[PDB]
Amino acid sequence: LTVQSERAFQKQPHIFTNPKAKANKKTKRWYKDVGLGFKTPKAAIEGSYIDKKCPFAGTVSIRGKILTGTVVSTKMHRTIIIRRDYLHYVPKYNRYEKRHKNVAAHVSPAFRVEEGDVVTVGQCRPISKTVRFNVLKVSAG
Amino acid sequence: GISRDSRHKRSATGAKRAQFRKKRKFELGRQPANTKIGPKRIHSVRTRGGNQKFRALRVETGNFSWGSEGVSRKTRIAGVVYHPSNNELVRTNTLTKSAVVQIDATPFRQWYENHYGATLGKRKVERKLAARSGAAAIESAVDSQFGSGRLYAVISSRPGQSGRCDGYILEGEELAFYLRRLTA
Amino acid sequence: GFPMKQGVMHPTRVRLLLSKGHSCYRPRRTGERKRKSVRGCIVAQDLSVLALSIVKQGDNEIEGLTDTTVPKRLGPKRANHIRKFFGLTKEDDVRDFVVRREVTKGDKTYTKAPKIQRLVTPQTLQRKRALKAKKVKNAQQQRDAAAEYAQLLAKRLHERKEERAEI
Amino acid sequence: ARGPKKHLKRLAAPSHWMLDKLSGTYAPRPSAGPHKLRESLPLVVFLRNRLKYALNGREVKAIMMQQHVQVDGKVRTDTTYPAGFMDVITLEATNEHFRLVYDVKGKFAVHRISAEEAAYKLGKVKKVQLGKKGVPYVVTHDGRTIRYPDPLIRANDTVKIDLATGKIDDFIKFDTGRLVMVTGGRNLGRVGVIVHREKHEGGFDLVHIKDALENTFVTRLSNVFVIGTEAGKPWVSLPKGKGIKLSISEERDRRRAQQG
RNA sequence: CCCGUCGCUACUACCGAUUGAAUGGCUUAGUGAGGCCUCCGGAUUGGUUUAGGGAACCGA
RNA sequence: UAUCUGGUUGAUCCUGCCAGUAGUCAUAUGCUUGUCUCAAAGAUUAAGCCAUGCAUGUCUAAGUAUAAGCAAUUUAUACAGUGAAACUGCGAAUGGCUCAUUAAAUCAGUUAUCGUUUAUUUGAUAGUAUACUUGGAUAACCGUGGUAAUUCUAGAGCUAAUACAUGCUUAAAAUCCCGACUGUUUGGAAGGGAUGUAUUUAUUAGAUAAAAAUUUGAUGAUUCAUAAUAACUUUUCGAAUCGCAUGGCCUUGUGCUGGCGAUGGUUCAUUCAAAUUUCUGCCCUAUCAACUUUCGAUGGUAGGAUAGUGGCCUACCAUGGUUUCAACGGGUAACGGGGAAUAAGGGUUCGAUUCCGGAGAGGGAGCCUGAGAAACGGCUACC
RNA sequence: GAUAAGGGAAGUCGGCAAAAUAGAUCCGUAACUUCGGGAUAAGGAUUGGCUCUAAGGAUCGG
Ligand SMILES: [Mg+2]
Ligand SMILES: [Mg+2]
Ligand SMILES: [Mg+2]
Ligand SMILES: [Mg+2]
Ligand SMILES: [Mg+2]
Ligand SMILES: [Mg+2]
Ligand SMILES: [Mg+2]
Ligand SMILES: [Mg+2]
Ligand SMILES: [Mg+2]
Ligand SMILES: [Mg+2]
Ligand SMILES: [Mg+2]
Ligand SMILES: [Mg+2]
Ligand SMILES: [Mg+2]
Ligand SMILES: [Mg+2]
Ligand SMILES: [Mg+2]
Ligand SMILES: [Mg+2]
Ligand SMILES: [Mg+2]
Ligand SMILES: [Mg+2]
Ligand SMILES: [Mg+2]
Ligand SMILES: [Mg+2]
Ligand SMILES: [Mg+2]
Repeated sequence: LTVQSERAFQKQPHIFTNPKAKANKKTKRWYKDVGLGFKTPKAAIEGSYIDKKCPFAGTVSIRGKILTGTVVSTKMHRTIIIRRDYLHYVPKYNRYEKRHKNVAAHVSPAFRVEEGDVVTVGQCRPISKTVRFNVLKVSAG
Repeated sequence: GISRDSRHKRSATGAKRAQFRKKRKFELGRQPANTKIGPKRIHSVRTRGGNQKFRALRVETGNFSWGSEGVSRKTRIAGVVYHPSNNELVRTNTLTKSAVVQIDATPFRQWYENHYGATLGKRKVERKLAARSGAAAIESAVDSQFGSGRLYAVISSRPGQSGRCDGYILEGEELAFYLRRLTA
Repeated sequence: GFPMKQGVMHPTRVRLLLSKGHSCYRPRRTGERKRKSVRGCIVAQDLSVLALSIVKQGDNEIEGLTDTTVPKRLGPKRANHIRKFFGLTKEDDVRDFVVRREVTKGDKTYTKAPKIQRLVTPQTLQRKRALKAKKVKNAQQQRDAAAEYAQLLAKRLHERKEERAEI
Repeated sequence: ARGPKKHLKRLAAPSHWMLDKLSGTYAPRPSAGPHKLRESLPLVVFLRNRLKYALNGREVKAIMMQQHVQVDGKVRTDTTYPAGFMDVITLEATNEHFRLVYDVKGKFAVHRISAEEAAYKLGKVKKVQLGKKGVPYVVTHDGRTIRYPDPLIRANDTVKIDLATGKIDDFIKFDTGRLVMVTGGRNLGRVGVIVHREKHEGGFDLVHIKDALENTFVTRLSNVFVIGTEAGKPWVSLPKGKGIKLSISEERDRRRAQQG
């Protein structure tokens, strides 16, 4: 896995590394905290990946609803699907029935998720036809 | 009319959606500028809210910046040598964003020689130059190009949106990257 | 009865999408465009009438066309137009050279004259002075409100200077 | 639908106006102005349903076209001008000054004040940020933008505006113990002091307020308007009832004793 | 008490040659009005305006 | 009122239905009909077709008046009162009707825009590096008209603008670049350019864990606000406008200054809005079990387009996405909801229709103007 | 042995004779059925020249 794997050069926007500088030849990296008491993974501070839709190094912002669910598919590139289980109340029978909804969320390379983990995802702006949420926390399962 | 609505698509489950309403004016699109190189021709577009956009259909020059020294000059664009999106854009020399072009090197060589005193390609003024000396050694792979008189640059402005074709000169590993991509 | 339109090179009729500024059409509401049939610019045998303008006068007088003349109904109204048409330099007073057409209502007659536009008057100069005085006074009110805030900031900053030293 | 609405159905008008059902099909739609539509009071409603100076909309227009009504020290001729909370209405022909303050029952009280208090008003700072040419400014709740504020002012504070120069007379910092009136929800019109602010980041901060009768209620931070530096020291006169909410049994007993 | 052929009357649905018929939705393929963008074009119509008959070049 | 009664038998007790009984903001119809208040009403079948008339126009002291319009002589020989018609501005995108389409669609409650546009209203905001005030058109009008016919308009002669296109008037410094000369240890300098605001790039501030060997805002969070540098621009606008009053200064003037108002103008904020948007919730059907992905289906990179996010579209590349927790398909005598009828409790049925949202104006589709329309009492094309 | 305006079996016992279709690649393919077929069903699109690009192998060298 390499960062410059596309026909275009991959880089963080407006982050300029001046070649006429001192001997500290370390590529300047930009990052941000998403807020809401969520910790920035050190794979973002020390990593090299470029992801414009990542919450920490990209331009997306986390705002709205925070959801939790179970990862059921990692077969897409940089995108996962989580499964949310809930109980629906049926007043006539004074009982419940199990229901579920699938919500698609984007996962940045700063996280590594496999099928079976329980993740917490935060809402972001629409970044695809079906993806509007972005992973904020991972719990191993 | 060209429409950007997502209603005409089928849903994530694959179901075709029935026709909900007639096309609305607040979701229109227009046609691409497909900017070429030729005598300057820009047409304005009246957009929502009464604002204005500028379609650059053909331009010759643009303002390109040499980032390390922080100086920008307006220079002609010779042609498009590489485009990460579509090779038909390289073949027809269509100016879009992120297009790799060759620009005239004279304004930058002239600034360099007046500012540092060295050449490229390979009392007070003299004191100012002696102070500025030492920082005048630039990378070999960028310096060699001035001999050919043409610098590699990438367009940063959006010509179909502002009518301008502006950009910056390639340097560092980005420059090494597109040289390797171009030569193959 | 369909009129002739300049630039349509046909002796026949064509249908064009006419808009504002085109001849042979008057839009009823703003932005309205109508598809109308119009006659070409090429003279043919299908004309019921042809309009002609005399460029060079001929030999014989025309009965009601070349012997008489009709005066223009209205005189000039803009001030610079009065100056250009006939009569005065920029230092002259245009006010007493305007042509007035007198109307006869039975026995008593009075004159009517146009209201001069772009005429420099003491009210006009007073408004120009008022605009520039207001602009200068405003600029001073803004730059001394800014100076007052700079005093407020310098006082607060000095207090924070002693606050850090104390703590 | 294709553009902004210009009518307001009578049934869809805000309920705190107390309009009757059967006088007609429509209600006065407040114009665009300093206050939001649902939280405003048009001058036709103020002058006709509350003060009963005008008998109908033609007469309220006749009243206002004679230049009598001033809002915040400026003459207004818009009959549907959206007058709102804490606004000062001056009618110098009758030499009367009113303030629009919510009473504890949820409606806009007609609270008349003297001209000296009618010479100013308070506005809650919604945001402070820097304008063009690097000039900081504060936007209050009635949409006013006042530049060069006291550098100590932050959001949710309340300022006292000179109202003739548009400058700031003085301010109240948002902190524990400040007197507050609630400007939204079902506790509308109540007055008390802040006891505890519970913050919810990315969400809504909630404020716990203790009444003068030692009643405690919770409300959103967006509905809180600071009106005084401590208990019993408001910067404006409170309407009759002093913003104390009584239960229906106490109100019934008080009304029985007062009228008999 | 009672069951079933067969016989008579009426009604209902079913099957049924007609490659039956009609209406509406979706759609392959072909043709394709019209608008919009673009490309030239340059009816005529003003002079950056210059000119001792007026020959250039600017705009719409 | 938490209720029952008749009917299978020679008689009995049951299962079980038929029938009886009461209501209906539930429709029709029959008979009858004195009074008062309140009051629904072409929804059902045909979102089928329409004769005829009306439903969207608008002027104040304050844009344009030589009506050959009326009126009086009056502070007036520039006009001044009143006032048709037109040009300019604004509205006509609101309202009213209907419910055909539409089954995760609309809608309801709940979110977001740090993902955008925003006429108007309300606040702020502009000294910027021929001037006593710039141009040439045009309407109404007059008189020559063509067509049977329309809210058809053409030649010719005038003439106006807050219409159109251009253009000055001005603070004090200070800062930056080039730089002849000069000092000559790196300083001093004559002379040239540039500063407001918009646009587009590139690069920098935009800090904030507690002692030893000078400033710096907000947010939960930003590449935010804001500032600076280098340039850039078929150069945005920094009032060539209109009404009432006429004040102040005297080194003998149409001098210099100035009071209350209209309208406009750049940006920011606000409001009225708009557009997308999170979560959860829709009736029947398996005699619908697999659906989506040629030719966008799911995602990535780059671009284009948009006011902006986004397969919205394009190029390249992967093979993904939904589903027995009922996907997909089909039906709906389905506009959704607030609600209505009946109801001990639990429920069943209805909701085209006074309020909210959405959609449509015979069916599609495409557009002009405008802040706002894919508008139909606007246009273009087809049926 | 060819061609033919407009019509297209009205000719004739009868479409006799002629015409039309035709190779290849890709898509799509009904009733019925002895489940093997029907099937090249039916019905559509493409095809030249030139300049390129990619894929598909062998023998030596550890
Ligand atoms: Mg049958
Ligand atoms: Mg019954
Ligand atoms: Mg009907
Ligand atoms: Mg409506
Ligand atoms: Mg009605
Ligand atoms: Mg993109
Ligand atoms: Mg409904
Ligand atoms: Mg119906
Ligand atoms: Mg409705
Ligand atoms: Mg339409
Ligand atoms: Mg033939
Ligand atoms: Mg033939
Ligand atoms: Mg045939
Ligand atoms: Mg025959
Ligand atoms: Mg025969
Ligand atoms: Mg025969
Ligand atoms: Mg035979
Ligand atoms: Mg044969
Ligand atoms: Mg067969
Ligand atoms: Mg075949
Ligand atoms: Mg070919």
